[PDB]
Amino acid sequence: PYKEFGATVELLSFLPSDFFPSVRDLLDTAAALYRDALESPEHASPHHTALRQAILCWGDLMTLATWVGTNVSYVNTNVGLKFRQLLWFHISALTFGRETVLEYLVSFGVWIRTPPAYRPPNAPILSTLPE
Amino acid sequence: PYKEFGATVELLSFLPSDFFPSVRDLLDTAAALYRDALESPEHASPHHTALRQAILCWGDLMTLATWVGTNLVVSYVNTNVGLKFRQLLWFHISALTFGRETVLEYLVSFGVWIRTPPAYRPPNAPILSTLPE
Amino acid sequence: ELVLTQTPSSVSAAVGGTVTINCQASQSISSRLGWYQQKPGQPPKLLIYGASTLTSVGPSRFKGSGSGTEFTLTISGVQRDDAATYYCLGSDTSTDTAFGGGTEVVVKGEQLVESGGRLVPPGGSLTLTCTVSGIDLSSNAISWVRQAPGKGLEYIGIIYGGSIPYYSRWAKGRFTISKTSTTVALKMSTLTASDTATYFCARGKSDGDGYAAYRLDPWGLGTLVTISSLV
Amino acid sequence: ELVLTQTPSSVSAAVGGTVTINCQASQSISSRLGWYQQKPGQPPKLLIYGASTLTSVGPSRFKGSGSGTEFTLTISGVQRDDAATYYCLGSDTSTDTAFGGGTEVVVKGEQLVESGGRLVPPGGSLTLTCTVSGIDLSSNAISWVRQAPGKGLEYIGIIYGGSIPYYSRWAKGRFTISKTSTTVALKMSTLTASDTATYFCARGKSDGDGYAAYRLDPWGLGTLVTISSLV
Repeated sequence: PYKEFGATVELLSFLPSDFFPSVRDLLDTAAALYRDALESPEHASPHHTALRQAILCWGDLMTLATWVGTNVSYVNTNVGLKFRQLLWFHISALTFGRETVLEYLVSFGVWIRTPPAYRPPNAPILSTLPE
Repeated sequence: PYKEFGATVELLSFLPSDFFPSVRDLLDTAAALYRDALESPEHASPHHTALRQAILCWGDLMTLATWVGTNLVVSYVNTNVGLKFRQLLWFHISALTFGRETVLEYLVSFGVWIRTPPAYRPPNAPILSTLPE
Repeated sequence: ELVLTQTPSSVSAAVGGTVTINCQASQSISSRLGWYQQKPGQPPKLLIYGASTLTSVGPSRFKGSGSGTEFTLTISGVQRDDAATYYCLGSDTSTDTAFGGGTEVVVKGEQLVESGGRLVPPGGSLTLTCTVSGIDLSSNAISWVRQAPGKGLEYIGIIYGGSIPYYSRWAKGRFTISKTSTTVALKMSTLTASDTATYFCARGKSDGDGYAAYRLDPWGLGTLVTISSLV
Repeated sequence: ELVLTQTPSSVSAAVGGTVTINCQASQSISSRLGWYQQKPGQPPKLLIYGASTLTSVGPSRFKGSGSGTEFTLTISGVQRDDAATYYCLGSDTSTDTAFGGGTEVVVKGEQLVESGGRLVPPGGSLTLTCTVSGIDLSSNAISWVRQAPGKGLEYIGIIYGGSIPYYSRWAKGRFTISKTSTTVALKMSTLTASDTATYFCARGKSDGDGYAAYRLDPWGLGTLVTISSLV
């Protein structure tokens, strides 16, 4: 079980469950990149093929999610929203860059463990990179 | 799910079930392959990294499988039917050790052999022999 | 692509009567509809979210219901206060997210600052600012909606806490949403007269699985953009 | 890692009496155990596999039991025929696989040619050829087992139809398994006198999940490798 790149699960388990769009939304965010980036400019960089890892997976997972149509206690675990973080980590790291993404995760992880009296009322915002 | 490497589902889905080791065996082999190349002498391969597509994703898969059985409540049918990984972890490991060339030509040979009627074909299917002396 | 077909076109009702507004979406949107009240001159108010669950104001005489396709909003005890134009904002995804056509029911008997809107001649560009106060932009979405004079609400886009924007199909590439330290910027390129409207931003609150596009509260007062060929 | 500790080390029983054999594992290996009979000077034989399932010839007076850790073989009443040394071969993975120590019952009252076994000096190398016939090397596994003179059975390695070899942790980095169209060859490096033994190859039959290391039948005759500096 791993994340290399410079982060750990212990970092991503700080960002709240509303920091992330849904699974399918992020699938649209990837279809606007792997389609508009990976083969459009020729760059093979690790975050695109890492997307394809996870994107494929969630495919070979929700394949099971439709294969539970063979049952009727089907409470199928959507705790696989641990992909939403994963899919975010690459997507953001392929727009802002792994530099700014890991830096953001470190500062946010620092701000969460800071008692609220000594910190700004709002966690760090990840600002977009402009035109 | 295979195509970027030159085969299709058909070519792997001909080989008989007992042609492949167990999932855990193949995870041992893979975890030893990423140990000796993409670990120290990085420069890995497409098959090195795809191997982790199977290793990690599987971990996330028996992840679900093990927290079932804690729900025997009614219908507990877990899918250890994904040997799609057994093939997959084979397809990248063999193509890493034998070469993509050798594996693709081997499973083309086997496909031919299996749809040759059991009259005009040799008694035993072509064997994928290891790297010679 | 999503249509929310909302009927009827207008309800003529009296005091004490029961008023029903139906919204039929085009896809399976799950429980992700929302029900909105717009009084003239005011921003949109959230009545119901999640197709049933009421917000912290809406009176118990309002009731929402339905799921997946059929969604129906009912008023048991309607008074004169409830006479206004109601809209269903359904969300399939953050891209297919669509307002309803609207229904004006007529009966007888949280700091967000939109700015930057101005007059621009056709073909130019304009950048709207939502200055957000009191809201965590790391935990909440900011959606942009517009309304033309005498027209309904038109979902432009949204941006999540992950600083990831989403735009509907008509707005694609012509609009781009940005997020900064204190603000959310809606940039609008190749400006036509189809875009002259009043633009609101709102705070989306995420679903358990991360769909914020259909629950938009609170709303700002808007900013006006008008385009004509003059100078 | 798996070690299988087998008690009682020897039974001396009489005709019509019962003989009881025990095997305790290092992990729960599930049903991946097998029970093997070796009569003196012959090759071993497969009696039971999968903790229960009886093979072809085995008479119903032979029965296995248990799963996980505790495994128990019982001969309900014992004839002169059944007097031999009995082993349990369990397989955690095709890497961690081992025989018990052996327990000799004393009672009162399609084919494989090994080759290449010879006299080799210490530190030298050697190559054995398992010439397999009547078997499909693409559907079946060939495993290498060895036994020292007057000692127990020790699992070396296995090779599947997918041509992926597997070795035991004691063996690794010396013994390598290779395959040709008609044969399965065992290469042995830096041979130390601890390895003078009889090498057998046996066809493993895989279960639905592809574990062949516990079910070994048929068996070769074996070949003697003698390590002495007199070479």
